[PDB]
Amino acid sequence: MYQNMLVVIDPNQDDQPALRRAVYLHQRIGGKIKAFLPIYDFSYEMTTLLSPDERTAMRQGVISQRTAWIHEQAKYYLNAGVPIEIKVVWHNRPFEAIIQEVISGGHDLVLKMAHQHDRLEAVIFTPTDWHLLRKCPSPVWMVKDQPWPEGGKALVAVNLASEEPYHNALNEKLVKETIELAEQVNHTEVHLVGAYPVTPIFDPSVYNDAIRGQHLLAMKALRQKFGINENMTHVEKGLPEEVIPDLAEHLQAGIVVLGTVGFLGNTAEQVIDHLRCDLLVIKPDQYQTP
Amino acid sequence: MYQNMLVVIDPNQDDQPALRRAVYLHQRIGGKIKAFLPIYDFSYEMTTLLSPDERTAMRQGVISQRTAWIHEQAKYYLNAGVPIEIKVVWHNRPFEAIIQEVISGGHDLVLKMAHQHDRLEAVIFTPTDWHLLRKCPSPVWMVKDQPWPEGGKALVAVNLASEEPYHNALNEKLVKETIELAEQVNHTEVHLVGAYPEFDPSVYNDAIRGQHLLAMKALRQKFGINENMTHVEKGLPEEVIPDLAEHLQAGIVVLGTVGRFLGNTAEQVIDHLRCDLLVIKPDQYQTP
Ligand SMILES: CCCCCCCCCCCC(=O)CC(=O)O
Ligand SMILES: CCCCCCCCCCCC(=O)CC(=O)O
Repeated sequence: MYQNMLVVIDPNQDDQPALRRAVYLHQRIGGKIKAFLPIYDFSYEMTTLLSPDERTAMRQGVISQRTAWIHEQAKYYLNAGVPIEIKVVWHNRPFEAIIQEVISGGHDLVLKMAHQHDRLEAVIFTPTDWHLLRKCPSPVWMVKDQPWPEGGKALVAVNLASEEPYHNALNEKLVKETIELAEQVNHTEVHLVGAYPVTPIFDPSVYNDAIRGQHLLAMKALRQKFGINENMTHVEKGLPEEVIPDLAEHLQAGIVVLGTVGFLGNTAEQVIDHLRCDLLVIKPDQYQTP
Repeated sequence: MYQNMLVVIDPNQDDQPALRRAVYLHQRIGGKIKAFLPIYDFSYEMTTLLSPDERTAMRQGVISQRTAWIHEQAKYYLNAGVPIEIKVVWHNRPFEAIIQEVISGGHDLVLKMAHQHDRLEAVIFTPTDWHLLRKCPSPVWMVKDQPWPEGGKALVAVNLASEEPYHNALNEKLVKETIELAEQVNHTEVHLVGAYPEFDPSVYNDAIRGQHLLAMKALRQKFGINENMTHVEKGLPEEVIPDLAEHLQAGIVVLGTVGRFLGNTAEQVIDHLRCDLLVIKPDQYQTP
């Protein structure tokens, strides 16, 4: 139950909110913590300049000092007694190194930091962030560099819509892995959100209350196995890429759980891009990464 | 020579800065314009139950609705006589649909819109923007939704540092395709930037920088540019290029990338910039 965390280190700043969040989690749930950082310098392939002696001496010469850096930035935690393993890998293509360390390693979680400049604008993602969000097999927890709202709320977005049988397991996993988590922190404020589209321009009006006929019910099929009753479940219409973020904001939600199976969701990509809170994509298992 | 433009329509707002820029270009360079927009609706995803017929009907009604919508936003350009071609394709994964239309129609340039709130802040890119920036065989012009700097300035970033001759071919492609274009549009000023990063480092630094001044002076005088507009700095390009670009009054920056997708080396350069972007594939570059 989330007890082997992989923390992605940002080499461009000193504060690592991913690490801090990992520690906060460790204080409530426990597990391992691995400060990971793929590093690289352009100096290593200019072969016309440095023979292998100089270039590899410098290759290890970066790794050592940046490992020292991560130590100097995890020092208070280490001295306080937090079991943090530090590992700096020499790698081009960062996201690749991260995913490989996830698979070889044995990880429950990946915690990376995302930026937010202004209070009510969306969080800023990098290509690396996106690669992880669609290729990383482990549940990815994107942690924004902004403090958690004092009213803690977890939000679960469900693909209620499609009657397909692989979206059902993912739903129940999303909820279950959220309930086993919220209980263990806590707060334990778990909301359930569905989003369905009403088709606007044979009578169209039947399709509408049919779409909603399934949605209200399917949403509630989750709930009575999972005991989340009506008060914090939401079924609204409009576009998911707008329905769930503003909802998350009016709700004062600090995190949202997302599910993707397989670009991987332009339906969900647009959802992510206009988000202003923490993100937890749980790719369901039973999936293999390229 | 960019005379068959593909304009990506943002379906979440009404103003299309990509279209506006495309027209602006059309007035000085000429060519065609194709207003493109990939769309998809969840109803088509509902296998049950809409009988295949009405599902195609609602498909047709969404396509029709967006054709009317895009028509209604370019009419001031259309009635005035701008050859704007509208084509709405039905696709769930937009970047795929865009690249397919690029290769199928053979387009010279793709103009898409990126947001920027604030000055001295970075530009915001979408997943679609990133797929296009690394898989689109044609030059991609990301146009921010902010007015062009009143002092027009163009900047070209080259991988001078690493010696291999296809990065050289790509370099001069960048250069030629930037000046021959600025020349025909607004006579803007095209700058060129390099970035550079027994035991003894002190020799290594001045060996690399000795190299950069080499290659920069090798490039510049084939293109008849002045040393007054060549710049070579040390530090990381992902930090070097934006500070210069803002200090230089740059409105756009031309980038050179080869697939084997785009390295993190330049990806970081892209995420941190605050002006228009023009990514150029070496050609031919083959999209999967
Ligand atoms: C589905 C997620 C349910 C658990 C949410 C985790 C709560 C995190 C609280 C963060 C508190 C902080 O602001 C960190 C700190 O003070 O160092
Ligand atoms: C490499 C590209 C260099 C060519 C310069 C392009 C100039 C475009 C300036 C846009 C002028 C406007 O401000 C008109 C508008 O509102 O779109």
